[PDB]
Amino acid sequence: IPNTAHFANVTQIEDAVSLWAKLKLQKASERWQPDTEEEYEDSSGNVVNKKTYEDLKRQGLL
Amino acid sequence: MTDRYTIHSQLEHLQSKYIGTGHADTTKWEWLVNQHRDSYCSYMGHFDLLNYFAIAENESKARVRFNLMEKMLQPCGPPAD
Amino acid sequence: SKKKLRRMNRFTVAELKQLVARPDVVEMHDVTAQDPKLLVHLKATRNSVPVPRHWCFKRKYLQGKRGIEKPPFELPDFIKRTGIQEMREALQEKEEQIDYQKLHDAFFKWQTKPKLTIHGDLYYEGKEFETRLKEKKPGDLSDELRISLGMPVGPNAHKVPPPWLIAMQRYGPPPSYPNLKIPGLNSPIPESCSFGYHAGGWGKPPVDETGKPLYGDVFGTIDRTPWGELE
Amino acid sequence: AKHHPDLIFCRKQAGVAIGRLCEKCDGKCVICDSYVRPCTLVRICDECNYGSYQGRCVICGGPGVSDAYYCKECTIQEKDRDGCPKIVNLGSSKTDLFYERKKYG
Amino acid sequence: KKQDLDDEEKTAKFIEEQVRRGLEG
Amino acid sequence: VPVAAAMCVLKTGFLFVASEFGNHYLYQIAHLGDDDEEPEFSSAMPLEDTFFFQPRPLKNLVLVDELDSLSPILFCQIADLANEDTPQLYVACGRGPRSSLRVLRHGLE
Amino acid sequence: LNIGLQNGVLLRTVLDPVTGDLSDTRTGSRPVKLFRVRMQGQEAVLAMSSRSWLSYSYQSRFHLTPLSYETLEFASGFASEQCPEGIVAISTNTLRILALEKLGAVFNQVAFPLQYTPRKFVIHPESNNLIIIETDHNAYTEATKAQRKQQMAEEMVEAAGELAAEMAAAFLNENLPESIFGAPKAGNGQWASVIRVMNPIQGNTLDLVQLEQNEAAFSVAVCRFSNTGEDWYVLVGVAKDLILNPRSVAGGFVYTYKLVNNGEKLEFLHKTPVEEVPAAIAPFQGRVLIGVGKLLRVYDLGKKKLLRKCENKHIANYISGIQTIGHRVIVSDVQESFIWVRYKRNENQLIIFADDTYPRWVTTASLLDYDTVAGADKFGNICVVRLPPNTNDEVDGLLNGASQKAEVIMNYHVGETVLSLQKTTLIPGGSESLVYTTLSGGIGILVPFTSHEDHDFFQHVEMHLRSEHPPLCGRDHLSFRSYYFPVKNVIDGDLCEQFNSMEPNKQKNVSEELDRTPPEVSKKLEDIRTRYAF
Amino acid sequence: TASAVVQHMSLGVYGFGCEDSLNHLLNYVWPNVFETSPHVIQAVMGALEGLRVAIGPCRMLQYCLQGLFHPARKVRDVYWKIYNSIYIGSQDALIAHYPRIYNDDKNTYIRYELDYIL
Ligand SMILES: [Zn+2]
Ligand SMILES: [Zn+2]
Ligand SMILES: [Zn+2]
Repeated sequence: IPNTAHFANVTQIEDAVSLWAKLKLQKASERWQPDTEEEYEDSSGNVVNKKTYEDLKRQGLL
Repeated sequence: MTDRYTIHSQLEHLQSKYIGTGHADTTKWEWLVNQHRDSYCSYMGHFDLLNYFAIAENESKARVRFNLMEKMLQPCGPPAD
Repeated sequence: SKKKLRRMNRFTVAELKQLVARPDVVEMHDVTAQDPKLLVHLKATRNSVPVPRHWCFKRKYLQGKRGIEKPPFELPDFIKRTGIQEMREALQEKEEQIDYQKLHDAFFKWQTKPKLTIHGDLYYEGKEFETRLKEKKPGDLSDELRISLGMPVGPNAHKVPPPWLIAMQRYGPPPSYPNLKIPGLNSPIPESCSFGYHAGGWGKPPVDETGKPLYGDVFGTIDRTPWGELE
Repeated sequence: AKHHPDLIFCRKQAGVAIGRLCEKCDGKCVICDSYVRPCTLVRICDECNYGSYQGRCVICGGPGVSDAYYCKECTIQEKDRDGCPKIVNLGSSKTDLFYERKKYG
Repeated sequence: KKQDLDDEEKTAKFIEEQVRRGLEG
Repeated sequence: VPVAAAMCVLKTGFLFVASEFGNHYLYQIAHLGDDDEEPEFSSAMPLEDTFFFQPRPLKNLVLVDELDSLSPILFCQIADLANEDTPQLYVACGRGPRSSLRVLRHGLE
Repeated sequence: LNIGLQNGVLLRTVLDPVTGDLSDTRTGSRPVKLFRVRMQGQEAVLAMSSRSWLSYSYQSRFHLTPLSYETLEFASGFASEQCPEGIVAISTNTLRILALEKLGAVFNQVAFPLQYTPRKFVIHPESNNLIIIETDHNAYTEATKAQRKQQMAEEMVEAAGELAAEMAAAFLNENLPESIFGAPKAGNGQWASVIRVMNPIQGNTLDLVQLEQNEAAFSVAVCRFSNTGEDWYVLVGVAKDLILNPRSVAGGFVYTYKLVNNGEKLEFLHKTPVEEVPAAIAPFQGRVLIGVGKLLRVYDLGKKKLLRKCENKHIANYISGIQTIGHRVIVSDVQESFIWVRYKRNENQLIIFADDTYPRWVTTASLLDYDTVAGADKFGNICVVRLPPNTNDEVDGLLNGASQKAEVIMNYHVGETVLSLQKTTLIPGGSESLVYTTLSGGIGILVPFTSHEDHDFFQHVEMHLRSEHPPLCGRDHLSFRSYYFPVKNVIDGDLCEQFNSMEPNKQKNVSEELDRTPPEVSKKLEDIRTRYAF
Repeated sequence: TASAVVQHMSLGVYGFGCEDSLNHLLNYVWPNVFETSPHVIQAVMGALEGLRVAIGPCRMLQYCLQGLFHPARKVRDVYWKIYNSIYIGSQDALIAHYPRIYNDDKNTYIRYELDYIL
């Protein structure tokens, strides 16, 4: 766990690990995963994650 | 003791003289409700915010004024205790 | 019993950080409020200004500051241009044993504003000696740092080699700071600088065996007018 | 006034009767207790102008000699809207000085 | 007086410009 | 008549109706509106239902005049959409069925 | 005396044994001939150079207003029983007996009717037509109204009574024009919207689209996606099941239309659902920014449905409008303020880099230049906010806001909600000004000074007038203009231009306080209006 | 004595656009707000209401928020005294300035009429 101002007044190990779960999830949401969320144009006329699109792109065909 | 009760009398009297001031034990509920009620009197005042709501909804300014003054009674739900 | 009832329902600092959307904002004392939730929400709003730090300090405010000696107040330089320092010294010294156009120009023609803190800058004991930090910027330098290095200060500092630019070009820049660009190392030598080994050289451009730079680019390979301005 | 915190004002509804000050006190604002820039006139509560008190120095209690005004500040922050500023307590100062007088001479 | 002269010149500028624009018109 | 923020019935049988939005109006009263077939409701007639009635175009007034007004002004854009070189204002304004898009210019009609 | 040259300019002057004072304007490069008529209770002058200019001291003020009519060779006054007051005017091979309308009301107008409250409208730049979206909460779209009408007629017949007496078809024929009999309309959550392409010269509605019942339209933009060709497209945000006062939605959609037939026909492409009411849309470097709810997305046009090319989810409350200069983007949200935002392209991010230090319920905004934005407010104010000089455009907290904040350099309480701010020039060759209109119907302008001399002068005019001619109702003018945030860097034109109507002795008090004469001062007032505006 | 100065200065500069420096002087003045000797506490309060008319109440409100509900009671006393002295003046201007406060289960604390979007 990074020692940051969010953990001020946390003395118990269980509280630090837990608080960590919620904080990790929140920064998870605010951060934007481009590849995980971007929408790419299937040439027929479909939409799929940019990561899958580039993978398949090379992936013999796409 | 003396401080607490003289400041308590001064705050109760200043408040009964000005509706909406506060004192060191004002609760979230009274704060928020006085703050609504003032918003309401001020919408009915400024001739214009009235026009804004009466166009956003599609009511007429008399009906809008009436609903505001209806709500000014208990605007933030029923009290807390 | 009622005080104890509120105490019994009182939250831990961990619980108050937990439910609350922002947990840092939460101080050890906020748990003692009537409403933990409203107080943390009010400390978690933008542009608000936190309560001054010395509310709990058992000692007094600037009474605690006390003991060291302080130099007398230093006049704004434009008042100092008048020299009223010298006139006061001469009259005072004679007793101890000024024209008016300069004063009017000093107040209007050449008076300029100081440096002032924006909203949220509270004063606290030590803020005048607080060390300005966080400046992770490699480009910013000093004149005391340049001189105490023996490196030139002023407008030639850019062509005055920082002694660790040669170690930047030798081990890479400081590895904790990949984002560090060094002029003449990852950006071109500044204007009129010259790479070289003579007193004042910029070393040799960091280079691979095909002719591309291993760090940055050692050679350097809208309508911003305001709207309504006076004339 | 701002100088003896033990003093009180009438604080009822203002009226139409103007307020007057003794020659002794004259020249000042009633509240900001300065001496400058008189802007607007004082008005006093109906009671505080009833009876013998027609024309009395609001502060000193004595004879009316001139009009009582409001400083530019007090009228800018609108402290001039609190009704009669008539001071309905005499205050310790006048009493004690008179008493020591009667003692001495 | 200099300010008077100045604004006289300002107006002359205005008229000249607007009339030369009319001239292209 | 479109909803009013204040009517005022003069002498001389006029009636100035200041619609709260849009144009104003000035009517005059040509029938005091009695003795016809319009059924009159009352305090006294019982029902237990509400009496009904049926709207109809004007009979007892006549529209003498009509004052122009802009209020409200929900959008405005200054532009040159005709040949001319002075830009007009395209002010889309109104409320509900009486709304309009107005074009304004400097000038007198 | 009035002086007309033959290069279109004209002079006024007051008459004495000598010509004492002067002031002159332009009236067209063709020779300026002057004529006399009496009008609306005053004699006043005509003048034609290339259009007709009626000059009259409007209750003691020269207003010189053009007319709306064709050029002239000659004319003169005229009165009749047929035309009780007007003009004989001989003109391009024509004679005309004319009459002049309301001699107030600086502006003309002409009105084309609509159906709903028109929330927004944009101009198609090629064809010069308007795309207007109209909406109404608490109403009925045309479909549902006709259906429900006939349906009520169906439950009329079931009365089972003499069956014979049929008001059914009578009713169903009866439609009172809603424009005059009210909007036969109600419901609490029930919206109804409409899109219309409308030509601005003649009132004809070139085209019309009627959305479903509970669909409302909130924002529209006219762009040209870079990937496809030169086809223009129309995007129309849309909310679905808005409830106003509690607040909750089903969700949004973004209708897309092809704008074919040189700009005269909308035709559908596809509608892409979206997870809140997209409240404002803007074109931006070939792709369209869309602020939905609290998030700010960069979208790009696919042929199935709109696609998402980038995003940001830090924006505070709810996004009310968005503006973009070439590189960076001024989001403007409903409570917090303007929020600047930078679009790092290659790395494909939107980064928040600086924003305002006040809370300010922005309604509309407008970009003066790179640094500064001028924003209205919903309570009535106008603020102008500029980024301080040294800021770093490009980064990757502070007071819970972003790292560097934006200073405020003008505050002013107009008086009425300001719903549309825009910077432009009205007269030809007259200097750029900032035109606002309001929700009561007023149209005002703000005007930048150029010279400290004049700025200080007007400052002293108004400062003295303030105290020597206080408002009627007893308000204190400085306070009034400083209702919400204290006034800063603005001079009030309607205090100053009341000098002309004060009483002459007091006119003199002031005029001497600046050591000028009432005529001098009055002319110096009439400049700024003369040269910036009407 | 420094606090008296700021009072009068801000009352004189009312309306002229010199607010940045008044704001900076307010930042130094604010911390004395916890004090005891009546002459200084009363000079400070005077200064604060002067600064109210010269900065606006949006500013004083931002300064006065975090302690309206502090756990202490000496501070809550001081802060509610200041916040009253504001609210009495300019209780109308304060309408467009209150922060947005999230509603809980059994009440409704948000004013929605203010974001009726047009
Ligand atoms: Zn005073
Ligand atoms: Zn009294
Ligand atoms: Zn006296």
